[PDB]
Amino acid sequence: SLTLIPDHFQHIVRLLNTNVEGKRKVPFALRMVKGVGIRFAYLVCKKAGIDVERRAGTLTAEELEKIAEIIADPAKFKIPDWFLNRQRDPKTGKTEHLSSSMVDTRLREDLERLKKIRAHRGVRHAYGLRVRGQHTCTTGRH
Amino acid sequence: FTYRGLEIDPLLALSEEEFRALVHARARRNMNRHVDRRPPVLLKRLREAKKHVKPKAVKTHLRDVVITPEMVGSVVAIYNGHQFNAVEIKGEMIGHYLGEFSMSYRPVLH
Amino acid sequence: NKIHRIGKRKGASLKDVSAWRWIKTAARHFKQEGKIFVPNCTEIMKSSHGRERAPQNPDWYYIRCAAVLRAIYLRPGVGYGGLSKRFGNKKNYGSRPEHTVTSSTGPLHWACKSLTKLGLVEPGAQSGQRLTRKGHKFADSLAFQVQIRKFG
Amino acid sequence: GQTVRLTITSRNAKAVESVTSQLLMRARDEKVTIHGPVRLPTRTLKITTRKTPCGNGTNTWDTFELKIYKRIIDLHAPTEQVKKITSFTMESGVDVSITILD
Amino acid sequence: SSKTPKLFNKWSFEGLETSELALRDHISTTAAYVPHTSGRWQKRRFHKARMPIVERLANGLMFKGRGNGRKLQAARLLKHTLEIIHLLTDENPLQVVVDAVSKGAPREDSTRVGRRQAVDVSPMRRVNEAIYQMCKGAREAAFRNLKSMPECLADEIVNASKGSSNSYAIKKKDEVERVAKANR
Amino acid sequence: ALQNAVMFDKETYDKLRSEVPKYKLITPSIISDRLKIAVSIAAAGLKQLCREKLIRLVSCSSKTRVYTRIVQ
Amino acid sequence: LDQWRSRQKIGMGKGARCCVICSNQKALIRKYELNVCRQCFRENAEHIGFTKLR
RNA sequence: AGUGAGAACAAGAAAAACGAGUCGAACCUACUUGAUCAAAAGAGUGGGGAAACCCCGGAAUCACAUAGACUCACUUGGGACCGAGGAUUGCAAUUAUUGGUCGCGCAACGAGGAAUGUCUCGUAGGCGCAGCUCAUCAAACUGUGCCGAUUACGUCCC
RNA sequence: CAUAGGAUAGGCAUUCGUCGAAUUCUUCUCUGCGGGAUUCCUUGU
Ligand SMILES: [Mg+2]
Ligand SMILES: [Mg+2]
Repeated sequence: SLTLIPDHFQHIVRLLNTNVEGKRKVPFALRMVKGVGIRFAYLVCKKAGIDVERRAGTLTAEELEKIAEIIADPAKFKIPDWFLNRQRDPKTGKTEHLSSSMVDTRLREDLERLKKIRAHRGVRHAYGLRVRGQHTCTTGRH
Repeated sequence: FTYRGLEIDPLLALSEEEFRALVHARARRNMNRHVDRRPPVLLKRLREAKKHVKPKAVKTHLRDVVITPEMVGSVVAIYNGHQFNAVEIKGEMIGHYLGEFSMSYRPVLH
Repeated sequence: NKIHRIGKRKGASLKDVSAWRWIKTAARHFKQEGKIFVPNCTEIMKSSHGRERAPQNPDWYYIRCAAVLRAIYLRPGVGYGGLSKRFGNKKNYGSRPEHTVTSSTGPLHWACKSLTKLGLVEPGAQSGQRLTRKGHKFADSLAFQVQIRKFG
Repeated sequence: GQTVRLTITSRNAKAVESVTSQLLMRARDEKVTIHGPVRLPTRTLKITTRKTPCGNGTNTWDTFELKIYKRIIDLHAPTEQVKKITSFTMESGVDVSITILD
Repeated sequence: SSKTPKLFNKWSFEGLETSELALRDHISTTAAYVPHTSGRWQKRRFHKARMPIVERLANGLMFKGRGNGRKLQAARLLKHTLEIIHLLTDENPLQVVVDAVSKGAPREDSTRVGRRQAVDVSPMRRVNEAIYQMCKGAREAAFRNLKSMPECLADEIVNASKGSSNSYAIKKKDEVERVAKANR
Repeated sequence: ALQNAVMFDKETYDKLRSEVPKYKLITPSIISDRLKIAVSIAAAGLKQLCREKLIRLVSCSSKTRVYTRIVQ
Repeated sequence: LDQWRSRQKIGMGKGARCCVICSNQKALIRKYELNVCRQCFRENAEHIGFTKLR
């Protein structure tokens, strides 16, 4: 951005237990953590006051600690309720938004919930089969 | 156990207008489209077997019924299409149709 | 000497200048004034469900509703739905063929609602939206500015 | 004037002109000050089915068409003078329709 | 006041001639205000030799499904190509193109007529295959490259104009002629 | 591989203001492999040299911008 | 008991519709609200008035 | 991600029923609203029996000196897979009907072996749009327009 | 005479839910029948 590189520019920064390529732009490297994506990483850069032009390795430690609590607790920052991943959360009831290690954790807890009871959508994951209304005659091929 | 942040004792209490606000969107649409529609006799004969003592297995063809907390603890024998599959309604089954618990096919083994 | 009168012609209007030069200066006029009412939803939302990510220009609600103000100057009587055909997209469905989608008339409703509060749009006699006489004054005076290159 | 519009619609191209030119040649005898017969656009109607009743063969098709011919005439006569212009035994398959404008 | 068109209001057609006197009828040097003309050059057999040579570069760019029908793009994409060719060569770029077309295709070739006999190449095909092999190869250069298409197209035209072997066409122009010389 | 830098070092920005105005036919892809910087910097580095009048803008479009040295 | 044609009483489906000539409910032409079966139409296109021009 | 210019073919509501021999409602639609705040909706109010209303039919390719982001990476390419809200069609959505929202994207795929199909000018290819199936659902087919070439104008080799 | 600002026509300046009045028109539009193309003309096979 016609500005010189800083002395502290990490090529890989680590946020939410995830390696993040600091050579990228700031939202598009902030989508590398699970649960974020492009449409939400522009809201983390907007609520943190981070310019979207800057590269992700120039984010200092006080800027990365502000990002990680926008992602862990987004409803305190008026990111709206419809924007979140886990909104009505059966067996909890509360709206959440799942971070890096938590997306894959509660995904396994949802596939175990539907397999404890013998619900058909949990029986499809036990056999490895397709879950939605796909035909799976000519296109599985795994 | 818990369903949408309520145990089985708050679940039973809850009104049918407030339970409709609790469930997911397909279940609450089924409930709004059966507000004045003379409920199925599966629900009536389900509590007539509950009073005695698992209770007796009541048989049905109904598979588009949403499981309510009033159905919890009652064995339903759901018809897949050629037999009756005996399924005890545990508390984690709230909101799911009865057809999700009796497969109408066998998993294929080659 | 690029700015001068051509012969006997003495003034400008819309369709006598560039369309982007008008919309960019009208967007520039709205935020420099400050009397615009930008809604709080324009930070969070997306211009249509056919767009796949957020408009990524922080002045996008100023560039929209200046394009819309130009789109009442041409086609008076245009409603929200006729504007949705103007700003619609070709949506990317995944492995299926792309189909045209018209834009969300929500932001087009806010865009006309902001321009009414400026006084630049009137709600029309029987049809949708009409440019007030102050808006004809605004659209042409700003368009004379962009030919004499006073973009601000 | 009352400005009655007669709508001549038909499926035959040779019967719609043999009514309209006959209907116009009646309405010159009373000096009615007509507005001339306009030819509204002919609407063709496509049903493109398969040819086969079975399923096989080369998948051949055949498009069927049906054109509707459409004429209107505006005349300023009163409502029982236009029934004098209208009353004559026409060809079969030509519909005439009396309408009063405003 | 017929101000005798340049090409993009910049590049004149006044000085064009051809080094190859074999190829003078088939390289057309008539003037245009843009490459795009939308005429029917394909009805008669040799009529596409009367099409202007700067248009025929724009037609050669419209390949591979991502380019079929994008002539207004190829006119734009050639607008920046001809300006880069002026910066590399410090010459009239249209003369650089006519010098590139004249050197771009092999004078001789080999086909089976009965063995694999060496056969002469008509002047029409030598204008076709020069345009074809320069649009090709500049297309393959820029396929996963940092370089833009108006640079890779501008590099093939320059190196073929000089007769350098760095051009894609001149590697194949010399491969075909030596195979034709051995298949005599 | 082709590992390009994503911001200027102080050494290579001094290459931008000295060697690049001496080139003929400057484009943001010519600068990207001569100076080993991404084109998003190389195009940004050349817009800076036009407003200082060190290089000339000879051809401009929305995507492709071709620059040349100024001869004076 | 008169449950007798209770599914055919409600008329929403492909079974409620029918070829008006030929009594079949497979492949009917419903364009222009014509409601003739595909095969039973080509026998009757000339009397309805359709002629194959092209 | 913006912004501009801007097509043609077309479709569109009902019965010896239920309601006020005449008229209504079923169909498509603009426009307002919802809106002191996401889409998707949900509502009012007009109009149209269709050259009369949709409609100055604001299609998408394209375009742009947009001084817009990316910069050669399995990457802001690709969007398969599936998780969680929500809303509409239906008498009924489970073996997700469909749309929309945020996730996932670490699913191959970097231009494709032997083989193989179609095509000679407004054509191929690209691009969308209607109609038809249709309560709800087009990667289909029948039509229509838009952008618009390469090559040959030959031969009996297969 | 854009923050850096190129290329490109020029008697009575121009623009139009402005939901204006008038008063003359068929250039484009629609379309029932009809013209037009025939190797017709020209100079090698
Ligand atoms: Mg119908
Ligand atoms: Mg292989």
